[PDB]
Amino acid sequence: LKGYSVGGGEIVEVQGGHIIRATGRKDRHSKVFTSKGPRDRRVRLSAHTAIQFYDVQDRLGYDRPSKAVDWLIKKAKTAIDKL
Amino acid sequence: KDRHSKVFTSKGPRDRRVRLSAHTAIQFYDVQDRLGYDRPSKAVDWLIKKAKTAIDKL
DNA sequence: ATGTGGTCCCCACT
DNA sequence: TAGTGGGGACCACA
Repeated sequence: LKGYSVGGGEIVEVQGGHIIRATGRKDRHSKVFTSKGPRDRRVRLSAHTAIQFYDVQDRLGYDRPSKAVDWLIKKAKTAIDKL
Repeated sequence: KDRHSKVFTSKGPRDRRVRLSAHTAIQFYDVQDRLGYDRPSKAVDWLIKKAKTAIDKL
């Protein structure tokens, strides 16, 4: 809700949430703010999970995995809305 | 040298990491945190399970 | 002995 | 030249 930074990168309001600008120049990726604080946008999937996830991505025909995550979240909307 | 395993896919071996766009990450972590999971991988497990009906129509 | 999660740099591209 | 996706390496650990 309020704050320029956690105390930390500059906090920037976006649609539905907030991003955090990189704190340096060797790596300029933005992070995101979440209920548990700043988080990296990159995640490591376990082998079992990765295999299933890329099967979904490949069957969708999507080049970028993030778009397949978008699709999954849409298709799960019913279950998400119940927590 | 790194010792992380890759996984077999229809397009060849693939690294197990995914970079999420900012908007996707914000929505994804909302799901993960509302589920109470410490590891993101467990959240996409759950998304795949709950999207099964749609996945089977692919 | 060979993996793990998570992240730090870095390269090419915009 | 500011932010991107994704490769390779590294820390700490088992």
